Amino acid sequence: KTSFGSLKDEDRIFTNLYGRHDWRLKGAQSRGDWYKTKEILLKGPDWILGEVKTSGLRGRGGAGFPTGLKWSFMNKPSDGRPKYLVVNADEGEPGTCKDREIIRHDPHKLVEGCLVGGRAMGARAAYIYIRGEFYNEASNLQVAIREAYEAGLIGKNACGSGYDFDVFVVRGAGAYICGEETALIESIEGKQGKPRLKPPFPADVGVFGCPTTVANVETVAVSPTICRRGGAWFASFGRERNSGTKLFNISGHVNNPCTVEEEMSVPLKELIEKHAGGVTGGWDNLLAVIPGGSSTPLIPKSVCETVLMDFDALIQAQTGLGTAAVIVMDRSTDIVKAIARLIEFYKHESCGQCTPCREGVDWMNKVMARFVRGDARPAEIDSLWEISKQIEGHTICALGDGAAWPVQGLIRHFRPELEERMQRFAQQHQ
Amino acid sequence: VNNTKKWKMEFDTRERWENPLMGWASTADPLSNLVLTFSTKEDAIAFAEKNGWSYDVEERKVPKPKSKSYGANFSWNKRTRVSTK
Amino acid sequence: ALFVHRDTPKNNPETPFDFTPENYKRIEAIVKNYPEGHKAAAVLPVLDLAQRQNGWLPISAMNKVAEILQVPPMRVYEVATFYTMYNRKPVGKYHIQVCTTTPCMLRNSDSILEAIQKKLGIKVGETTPDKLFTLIEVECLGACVNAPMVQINDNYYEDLTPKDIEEIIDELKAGKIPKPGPRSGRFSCEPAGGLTSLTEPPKGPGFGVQAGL
Ligand SMILES: NC(=O)C1=CN([C@@H]2O[C@H](COP(=O)(O)OP(=O)(O)OC[C@H]3O[C@@H](n4cnc5c(N)ncnc54)[C@H](O)[C@@H]3O)[C@@H](O)[C@H]2O)C=CC1
Ligand SMILES: Cc1cc2nc3c(=O)[nH]c(=O)nc-3n(C[C@H](O)[C@H](O)[C@H](O)COP(=O)(O)O)c2cc1C
Ligand code: SF4
Ligand code: FES
Repeated sequence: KTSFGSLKDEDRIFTNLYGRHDWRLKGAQSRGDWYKTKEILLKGPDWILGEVKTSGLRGRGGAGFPTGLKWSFMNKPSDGRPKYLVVNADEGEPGTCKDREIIRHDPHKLVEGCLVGGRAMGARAAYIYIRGEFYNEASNLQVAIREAYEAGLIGKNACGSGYDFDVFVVRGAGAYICGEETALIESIEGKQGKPRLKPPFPADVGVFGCPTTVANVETVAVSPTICRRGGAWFASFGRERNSGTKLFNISGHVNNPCTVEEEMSVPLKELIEKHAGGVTGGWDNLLAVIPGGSSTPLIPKSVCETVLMDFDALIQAQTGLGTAAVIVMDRSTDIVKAIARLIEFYKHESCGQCTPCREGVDWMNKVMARFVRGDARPAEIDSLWEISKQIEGHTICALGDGAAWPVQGLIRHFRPELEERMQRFAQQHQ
Repeated sequence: VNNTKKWKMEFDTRERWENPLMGWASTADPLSNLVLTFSTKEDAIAFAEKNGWSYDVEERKVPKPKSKSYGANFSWNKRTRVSTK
Repeated sequence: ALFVHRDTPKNNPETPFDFTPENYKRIEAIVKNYPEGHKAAAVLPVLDLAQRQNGWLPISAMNKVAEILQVPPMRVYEVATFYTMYNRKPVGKYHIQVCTTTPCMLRNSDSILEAIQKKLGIKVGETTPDKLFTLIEVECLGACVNAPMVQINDNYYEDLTPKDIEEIIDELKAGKIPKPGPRSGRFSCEPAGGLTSLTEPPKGPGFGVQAGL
């Protein structure tokens, strides 16, 4: 296939994405969920890991690590310690609200994904670290887990396979940094959500000291559909090394902000004008698109005309795919006010552990707050660039990178607008 | 640790007393500020024996190599878990 | 907004806090979710339970969570001051949380923040004199396609106009509890002018299942 997009409704993983069907167990089993789960479990860990490696599933959390390669880090003998699958249901990214829709509307798909994935990785239980702000979704998920226990689908002799597997839900308490997998581990362990250093990776030392795989809600929930439909079905969508389907959250300055499941390498312009009704005021009213939530660099209108919405074509467009959360910004936007608000978010959501983020993200927020007013000089733009290059790569987790990249995208694509802002400040205040 | 690299020869501290006029530290010891620097211990011993100085040597106290592990802060069953970070 | 504690007469280690016995059974069920020997992993739920029984956290809820989990009290103080939900001051009975990040600021959450301010007569951080409404300004609540939106105590009120949040505040003052949903026409997250996808009926069990399973 050469052009991508226009996904059919029969080829959807997240049926009942919109809350239009029964999310409970009798509705979920009537939509293909929990069907032949025992036959998936009995074929061993190696078969399930091979079906995930065949499918080409990458990490839907946003970094895009190969999911089968990541989950095969647990295919190793027991050293006395138990093993844990941990579902990352935090979703603190601005723009991103897809995991809320999975937990709220397809919860049994997440529970079956916990069972199948923890069977693949030999795990003992599933700790679903859900966001603390998602209370109704957490009780929603707990109702589904009660329905899964009472049907014998999980717990003692899960689905009649002789495999014991629990599913726990831990609520967060209001920290974006607790979506980072090691800080999420530290938050489950009852401490401040500060990220660990790597190595040890969580497959070696994870939650409680155990072998542990943290994986996103989407990359876990699509795994029983990969096991039932086959890995080649999932690899038959999107470009090569960009396989599958993907949830997209188009918000901001579009006519109909919405969540949509779409084929992987869909064009951005087609996605916006097909599922969201296009940019408000027309496509010529488009100023910028933050393609994948707040951490990715923005791209202007001259990149959004031709770009594909997968990992590799956005890396080649000097941005990232991230969480596939499309924030659309029209010509009426003070883009410096939006990016400075985004940097303000990253200094409010920063755990204070290491030096470059703790100091430099606040220092970038002060510089961006002066750039909104134009209370600066153009030699501070390049300086700000250097500050971002001192935060990027030198921090413990990638929130320093995710704070550096909006600054770098704004400078790289809108340096003249910053310079005219500052020179008009200078000529109206002197 | 750059000040712990070379051997040093000092002398026994003699009396310091108070100046009656100003309150300064008066001394009568000519060798009170004499600190000599040597690459090895035996050069220092040879320079002391060459000058007729009764010496005493303290051996170099080197720090022993510790076993450092970051994941040991997050153990399953050991007491070396950190309670915070 | 501070991160050191000073003993007021209403916030001290002699302030009366204690769990109800049904909350003690809830704490037992919480601590049974974690391995034997990692009871400190129950700091974040139980302390949040102390915020649900009491409304806020004095420094007797923190010391009680420290005592019943056999953890040092500083390890509960760190959790209480790290995570933004734990109210270390008493808030109003309805805790209005306006999201003002970029996907909601682009869809005019400023007008709704102004509407709540000019309605309640307060500003951000202040509590109304009847102690019913506390207005603060929070980061991304994770409902970005339903922007603009607020959170009140469990609930997301989404796709709001200033009239809609005025009406929600009017019926919160009247005692009723509103419906946590988008105040526009749509239901959860669909496109607002009809479904662009998932119009066909879902297939059901057995569809597309590979051979050898
Ligand atoms: N979904 C959301 O709400 C948010 C998502 N993000 C995304 O998070 C991304 C950053 O995530 P990170 O995990 O920090 O990036 P990445 O460097 O670490 O790693 C991604 C995954 O691969 C695994 N991995 C990579 N190399 C490995 C190795 N050698 N051995 C074992 N495991 C290995 C890691 O355990 C991790 O789970 C950003 O690009 C952003 O798009 C950021 C903020 C919020
Ligand atoms: C600051 C920060 C916040 C993150 N928040 C989340 C999150 O909320 N949800 C998520 O699934 N991944 C989040 N991630 C990505 C995780 O580190 C991790 O890659 C992912 O949760 C699990 O891997 P996966 O993508 O294969 O599922 C975050 C990363 C960083 C650096
Ligand atoms: S860079 Fe920021 S988010 Fe990461 S460990 Fe340091 S303080 Fe935490
Ligand atoms: S930006 Fe307001 S909910 Fe995500």
